[PDB]
Amino acid sequence: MTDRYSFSLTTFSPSGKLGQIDYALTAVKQGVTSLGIKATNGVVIATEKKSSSPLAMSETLSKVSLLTPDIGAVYSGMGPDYRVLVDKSRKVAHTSYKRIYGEYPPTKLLVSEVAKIMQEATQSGGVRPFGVSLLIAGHDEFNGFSLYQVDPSGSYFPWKATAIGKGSVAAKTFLEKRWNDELELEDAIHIALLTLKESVEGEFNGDTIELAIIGDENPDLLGYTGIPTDKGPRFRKLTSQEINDRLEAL
Amino acid sequence: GYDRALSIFSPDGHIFQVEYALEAVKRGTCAVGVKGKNCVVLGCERRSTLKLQDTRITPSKVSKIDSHVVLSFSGLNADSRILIEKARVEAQSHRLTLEDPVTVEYLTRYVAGVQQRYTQSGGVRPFGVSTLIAGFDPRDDEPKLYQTEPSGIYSSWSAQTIGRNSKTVREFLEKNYDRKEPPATVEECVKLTVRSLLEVVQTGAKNIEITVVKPDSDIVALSSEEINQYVTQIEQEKQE
Amino acid sequence: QFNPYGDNGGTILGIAGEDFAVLAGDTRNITDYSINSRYEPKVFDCGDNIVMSANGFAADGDALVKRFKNSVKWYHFDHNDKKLSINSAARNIQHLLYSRRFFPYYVYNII
Amino acid sequence: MDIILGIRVQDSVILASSKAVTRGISVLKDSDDKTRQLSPHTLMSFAGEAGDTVQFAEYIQANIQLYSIREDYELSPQAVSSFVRQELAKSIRSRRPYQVNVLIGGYDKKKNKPELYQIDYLGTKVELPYGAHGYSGFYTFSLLDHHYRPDMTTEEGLDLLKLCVQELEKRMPMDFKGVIVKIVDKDGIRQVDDF
Amino acid sequence: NNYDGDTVTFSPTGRLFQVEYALEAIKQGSVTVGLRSNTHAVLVALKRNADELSSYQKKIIKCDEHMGLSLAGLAPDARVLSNYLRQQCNYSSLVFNRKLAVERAGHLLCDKAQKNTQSYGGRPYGVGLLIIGYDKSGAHLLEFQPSGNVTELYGTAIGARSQGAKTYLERTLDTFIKIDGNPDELIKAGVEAISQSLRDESLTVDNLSIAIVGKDTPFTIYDGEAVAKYI
Amino acid sequence: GSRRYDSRTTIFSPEGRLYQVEYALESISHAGTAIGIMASDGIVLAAERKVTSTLLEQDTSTEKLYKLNDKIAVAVAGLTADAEILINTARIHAQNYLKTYNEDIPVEILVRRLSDIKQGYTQHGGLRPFGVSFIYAGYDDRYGYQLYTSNPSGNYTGWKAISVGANTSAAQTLLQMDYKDDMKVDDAIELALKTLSKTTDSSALTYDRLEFATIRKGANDGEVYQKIFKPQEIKDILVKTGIT
Amino acid sequence: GYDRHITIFSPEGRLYQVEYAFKATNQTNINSLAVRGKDCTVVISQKKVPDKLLDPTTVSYIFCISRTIGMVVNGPIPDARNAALRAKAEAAEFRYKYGYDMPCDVLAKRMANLSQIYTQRAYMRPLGVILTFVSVDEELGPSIYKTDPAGYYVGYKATATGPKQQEITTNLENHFKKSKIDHINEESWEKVVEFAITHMIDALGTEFSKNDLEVGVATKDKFFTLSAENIEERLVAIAEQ
Amino acid sequence: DRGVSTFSPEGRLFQVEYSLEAIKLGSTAIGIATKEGVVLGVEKRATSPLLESDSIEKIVEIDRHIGCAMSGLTADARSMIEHARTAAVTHNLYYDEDINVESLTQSVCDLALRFGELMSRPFGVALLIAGHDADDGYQLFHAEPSGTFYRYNAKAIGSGSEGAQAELLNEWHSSLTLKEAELLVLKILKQVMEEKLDENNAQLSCITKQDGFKIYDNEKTAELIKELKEKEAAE
Amino acid sequence: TGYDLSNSVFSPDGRNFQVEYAVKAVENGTTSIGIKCNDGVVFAVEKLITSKLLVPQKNVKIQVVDRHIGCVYSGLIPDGRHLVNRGREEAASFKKLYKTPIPIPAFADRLGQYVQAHTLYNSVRPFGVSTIFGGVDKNGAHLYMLEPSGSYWGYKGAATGKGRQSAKAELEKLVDHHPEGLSAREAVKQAAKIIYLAHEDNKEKDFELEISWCSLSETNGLHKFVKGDLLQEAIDFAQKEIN
Ligand SMILES: [Cl-]
Ligand SMILES: [Mg+2]
Ligand SMILES: [Mg+2]
Ligand SMILES: [Mg+2]
Repeated sequence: MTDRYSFSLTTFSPSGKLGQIDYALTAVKQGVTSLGIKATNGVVIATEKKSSSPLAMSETLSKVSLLTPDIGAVYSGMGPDYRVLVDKSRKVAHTSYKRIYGEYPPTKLLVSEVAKIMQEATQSGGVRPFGVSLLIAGHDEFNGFSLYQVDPSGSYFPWKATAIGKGSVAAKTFLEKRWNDELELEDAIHIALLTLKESVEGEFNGDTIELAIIGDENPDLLGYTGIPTDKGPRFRKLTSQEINDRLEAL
Repeated sequence: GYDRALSIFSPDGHIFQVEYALEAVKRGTCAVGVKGKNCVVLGCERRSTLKLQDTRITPSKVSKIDSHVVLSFSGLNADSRILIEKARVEAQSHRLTLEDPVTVEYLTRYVAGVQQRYTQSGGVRPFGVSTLIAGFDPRDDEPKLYQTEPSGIYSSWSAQTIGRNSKTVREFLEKNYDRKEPPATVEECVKLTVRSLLEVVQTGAKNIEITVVKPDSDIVALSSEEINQYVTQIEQEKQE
Repeated sequence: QFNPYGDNGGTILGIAGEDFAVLAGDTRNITDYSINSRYEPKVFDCGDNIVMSANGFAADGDALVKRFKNSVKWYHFDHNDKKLSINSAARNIQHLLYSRRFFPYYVYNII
Repeated sequence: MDIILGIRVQDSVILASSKAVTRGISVLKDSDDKTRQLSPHTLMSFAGEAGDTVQFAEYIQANIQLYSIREDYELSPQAVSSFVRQELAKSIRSRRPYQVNVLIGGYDKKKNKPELYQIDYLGTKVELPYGAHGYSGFYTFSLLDHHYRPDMTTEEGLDLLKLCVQELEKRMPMDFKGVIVKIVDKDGIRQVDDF
Repeated sequence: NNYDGDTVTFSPTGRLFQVEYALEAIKQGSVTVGLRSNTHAVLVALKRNADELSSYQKKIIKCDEHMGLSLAGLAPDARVLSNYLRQQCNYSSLVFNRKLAVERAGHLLCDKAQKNTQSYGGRPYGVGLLIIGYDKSGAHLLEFQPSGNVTELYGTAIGARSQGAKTYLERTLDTFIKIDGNPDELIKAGVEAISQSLRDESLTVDNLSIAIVGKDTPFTIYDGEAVAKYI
Repeated sequence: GSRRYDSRTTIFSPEGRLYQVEYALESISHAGTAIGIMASDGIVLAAERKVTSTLLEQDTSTEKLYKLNDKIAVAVAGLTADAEILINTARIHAQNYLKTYNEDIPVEILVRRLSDIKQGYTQHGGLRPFGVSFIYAGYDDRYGYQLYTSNPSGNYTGWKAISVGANTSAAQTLLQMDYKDDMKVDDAIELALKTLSKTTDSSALTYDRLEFATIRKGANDGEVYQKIFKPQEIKDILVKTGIT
Repeated sequence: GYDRHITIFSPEGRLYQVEYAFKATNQTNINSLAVRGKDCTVVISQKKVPDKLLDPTTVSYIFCISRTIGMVVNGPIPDARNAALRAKAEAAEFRYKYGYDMPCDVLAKRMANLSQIYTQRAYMRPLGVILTFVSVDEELGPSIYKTDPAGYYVGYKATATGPKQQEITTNLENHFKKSKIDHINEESWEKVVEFAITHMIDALGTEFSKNDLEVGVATKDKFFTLSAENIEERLVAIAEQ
Repeated sequence: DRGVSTFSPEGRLFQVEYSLEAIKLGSTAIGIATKEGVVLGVEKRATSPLLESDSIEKIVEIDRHIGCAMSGLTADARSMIEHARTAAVTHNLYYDEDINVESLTQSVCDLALRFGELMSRPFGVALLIAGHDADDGYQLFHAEPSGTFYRYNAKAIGSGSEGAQAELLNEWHSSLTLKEAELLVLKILKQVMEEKLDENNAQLSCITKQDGFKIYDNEKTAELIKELKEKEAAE
Repeated sequence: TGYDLSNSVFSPDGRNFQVEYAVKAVENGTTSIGIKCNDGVVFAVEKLITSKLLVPQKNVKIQVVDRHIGCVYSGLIPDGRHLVNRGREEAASFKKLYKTPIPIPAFADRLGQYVQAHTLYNSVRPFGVSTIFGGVDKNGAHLYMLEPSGSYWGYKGAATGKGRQSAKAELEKLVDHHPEGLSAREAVKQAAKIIYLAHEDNKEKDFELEISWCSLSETNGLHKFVKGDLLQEAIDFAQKEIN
């Protein structure tokens, strides 16, 4: 046995293209649309719950995932690749930061660590690149609210608002017209729901849409009282009912 | 670990990777070595395609391995640094274990052995570098000049050149260098080294580097003006 | 605490003649004040006209002799059945003993 | 080994080191030079357990000489002393630590100042005008505390050193067979052949 | 064709071509004969030279006092496998004070050769071996192929033109098996057997190599003027 | 076995070139242009962001100019992800040197170390090289202000003025024309921006499409200051030089 | 065209080796079905013993992973047993390390992550199997979670796997469209098994004897398989109404 | 591509056969064994007149009683010589004696097939190992990259090998003196060499029981060349 | 195409062609069978006499694992020996830890997983053998057959090799005509017959019969070879049936 693939599977072609990264990006293009919008007092990330079967319980499959109490993530592309990246992202937030500094990492540095993992899959031996693009929204004390995109190459860019996947080109155009620097969180959620309706074919409701926010601290979700400085997580996943309420005022 | 055999024999009995490494040397800038009666001179070409260069900080072509030995090269620049570093480490290791500095022949044999090792080790390619190693052994006044190449063979030379258009300058040295009476002085040795490069270089401005090594760790690099005086005198005698 | 060494007693004697040599040893094996055997051979024919005896701790003595006999066997395989000279055997035995400098064979050897 | 002294004067560093090597009740040598030139303007004297001393000194020497060749540049005495300290601080938590104390005397050609560093086997570094290792300082520090000025000449430094040595020769029970003295200044390193 | 690049690849008909090519190296090798009775076992080998100035390549190797073999094919591979046998025979003696059974020696060679036919990177052994020996169950003769197959036989031959000697032994089966307590006559039958594989060249003094083992006979090799008796 | 699928990233062509290094350089030629100019009293680093969007958060963005330590910075041309792997290694190396010798690392030593790492990927390991070319801008007390470049081959050279990435041929000609030895930082700033403005593939050169930085002794007395320009500060220097 | 031999991307952003592993899933030509009751989870699978020389008791694609978790496999038996052994080892290790029984959905995720690795790492091939994990979880209640060669997994109200999965899937879809609930409203597991068999008969259009079926049942604190005689009793009750 | 340890359909290792082609391109080396000693001679073949020919080291000492000449990719021989010297020297440590020439040759040949995917390829050099021991007397061996070694009374390797071997076929007899062998090597070298044979482009050496292994001076060889010319002109 | 050049590669069918090519090597080998009886199992194998020079009864093909399991195989003989060596390691470690001798179903999976592992990587070749094995444990008699893919099932009767179709047909008759069961001594006789009947597919060269058995009553649940009079009795019965 032994892993005898100690050589790179991603290499430069004569034209300077890294084929496997381009092909990974093509897989992301086929994936279901997801988006992120940054407000003055929060960030929103959203996507469609494309259910493979009506017998399948789509609540058990979570496309939007908590990485830290103040950082969340959503994706477009290959679901299984996303799931393992979330597992690694959660762990690296502890091993390379929290166990050293006694606090959770800022958004940009966690993104940097995830980006590193994805870059290594682009150069290391006997592996293919991850077939996903991530949108990571988060908050931290000194940088405030932020939204980052991470691609299969490992490259990451900060965004005011963006979209990835199936209908990203149209969705990014839609966001350019609506976005401004004075948006409140509720306005951003409203714009997110409008933008997402254009890329969805079938049912459009709280059960087929997955949406989370990074906003105010939630002391009700902390699980304990007695420490004033601990005020609770800023990440919150909106319920099916909470989404439907905002679809009536749509 | 990556174990792939890159350097292998072909049906006609050739190791193409080693031969292709020689082509990389052929592409490299010209380097020349001439030994006189009481000195050795190392000449090197600098291609003038690169101007706006900072000549203070740009890696010099001739490298000191120890206080009494120098190494110049032709071929891949990055590859040469690895050989030079290894050579420098070995030179100190020799002083540390045997309480004597390396002989020029020993240092050459080490560098050549490293090059050979990279022609039959798994997962590695040969060095795209040929070197000229020159100096004087400790407590000795006999000049030493050796050459190495990617295959790992090495030998001693009265005078030798490597790199691009080395065929031409070797032709010049073969008819101009006399073994029975070599360059008796430093001037004569430097003059012959500059003359040989002027067959190939193009302009005699900042394209020629000269490094003189004398006995007892007396090594010095000539400046632009000092070399320019040789270039002037050569061409003025040529106009006749 | 476990003591890996022991003393099996015994005494050996080697005398060299002009064209011959003898290696003698008693056949008694003991621990403390008890007798283990009244006849336990201690001197061995190792091949190539060499006789050997490792006296002291019998377990180490048996191991050394066993290893030297093996060294003679492999000397024949590796060097075209060449006869192992007594001086070459002595040098080989030095290397067997010093291979355990830091956990010695507790024996005094004579060939 | 036994006694190593160091004193930084106006324009140089003076290092005095004993000549004796002893194995039990016998003096094996009475002309031992307990020092290595690390670079043309940096000298290191040393004392500790047999073997460790020379092995460490020559190991440091080789590393500094390697740096000099690679960069075609002499490291500052401060940079050298820091490198040495790190090697000793690394050594103290190793399987078998180097049992060596050192003095590093150097002339910084950039700042045009002499510098003396005292480093013990634990990796304890201190910059000083004068210093000693072992039982040496116990006898000499009172004289140095009294007589030392920072504007002293090299000749005045040597005279103060002779006084320190005279006190050692009187009150120390061990015969260390005199000292080899070396001066480190702008022009390099030289040995005082008569002391 | 497309399935002979390495040992790890079956062909569409279930063949291992690298093993078959290793088998081919044996057929190119010089002839060697093996045969036994109930009391003794004999090896006879035709040694090959490079030219008239050269020596004749040795074919027979001793493994223990009671066991040894003859080779046909790549000689260095025989040196590796014979060294392995020497160690195994020796492990049996040192640990168990027991002479290694010839049948068990065959099983060990089979298993060693097999590992080289199923793994990537390595190659099969390019040599055939004829192992003779005398153990607690009497005389034995084995034939080793680098495919891994080991076979116990009354007699056999391997190498170039080995079919002639093998036919002879197949006729003589009833005669030479009965040659008990007579080493010289058993060797004669072996020398006569290997002679059926000769063309142009004949058995000379430095050409022939013989080895024997038996009841009260340690494994010994005969070369030079020692085999002139049998020419 | 696995041999079948091995591209063999570390081999010579018949002509004596390294395939993957050459193809990596081809990749870098499509990257945004980065320019470095060295003056007597400082160094300028200018670089062009690639076809940006209006929704990109520029003030928190960094794709070209990175800080290695207080004295040394780099401009990137190529795969950003690859560059960050190397940048973090260089940052660690600078700190190792500072811990060992208690002095800031000389620029060339840091450059050599990174270049040696790049070289290793071309000679062994069977891995693809880093598709990155750096411009190093730095200062130390030995050589003063220094500009270097390194490329995927692991070869590095020193420069008075240099460009990497797209349109380097055109950019190097323009720099070679207008550069002089007695030049100052304020003049070098103007040269860098003018060169980008003429070589750019975009219709017009604006603040949102640029990253800019200077290393000046223009700090209070004998010391060096790094200035990574903010979006508003890039907008001001574009008006000052008369481009917008 | 070596992008079809190992798990790297094709120009279309596809992994052909993963897609071909999905096709190996149907090589056995067996259909499985899983449904949830109130207190239980039932899984049924077709049993085909073509050779008379086979010992029919040893022919099985249902596995008892732990006391609480059961697993049915759709695909070749070597890969099926490979997955079964690993899941058993993982379930046991989990209990040792974390002090409580491994949940069905957590095991499914773990096995799905292992499958994901085979789609990314070149030297490892995907297993040509679809794994359906069933239990009565102590927190989530009756549970069905299914894993595939792509590394995808999800929970189910009910599910079906095999060549004729679509016919079974639609049959189940139509039932839950009527009842408007996420399970079979039935007290005893015996009647939930009867429901499962009845709806497979209707969907496939074939009658079953006792030796044609294989049944696994998950209750609180134990998972077990039914014997041929237990299935016969089940078939008799179906025929009598 | 294909495995490094692959067998051809004929039952030969591709890489070993290809390394033999590299040895055919190498400079000529000849060995002749007699009862008075073994002579070793080589063609130096300098690529240029500026190359100091005395630095060309194709004849090498392994021990006092064993010498060695090489032909082919001579850089590959350095690690083989190093191993041989270590083996000879180590055996003296373990057994307080000289090592047999055959045993030394066997040790060198054990390295040969240690290649795969150990070193990445076979050696591209052949060796003529000459020496003397008490058991088998004066000996000459030819060590190939196949791991095979043949003993020879006389042997030529390199570019002019088959032509030289045919000449050695006729000239060698069991009663050859050392002086006769010296001239015979010079005669055959002069026949197969491209350039004209002299003391600077050819080198002689020998191994005797008394004096051990000795490389001949250029002055000593020059006299033997002059002695050769006169005896050929004598008839 | 090219899907059949490397092991562990799925074809567009979802097949591993390298494993299917390994089966061809099995089909090329000699015939071997297994018969499950009332309180045990019987194994038999066809040994082709390539030459008169082969020593009779010496080249033993059937192998024992532990003391209660018998193994026989058809195809590449060395591959079978490798598999049995592993089986012996597996049986030893089981007994070391758990004290009791390894049960047959447990043992069957140990081989199954090992063989299956050689279909997961291109760095290894699949096994070129189908292995028939079994014995007696605490739960009674068990017979198994294991293919190159790692696939195995329990059997009433099993057969593999060049004469497998002929053998299978004969085994099917015994299952039909003996629903209540077959005795151990009967199974030995029937085993001899079936190998003789299966020899029509290898009728060029003559052969040697080799039989073994494990039985609770006849061998105390231990694996033993059928020797001497009992072997000759089975040969006579077999020779009588073909004529
Ligand atoms: Cl996991
Ligand atoms: Mg990636
Ligand atoms: Mg201190
Ligand atoms: Mg894979």
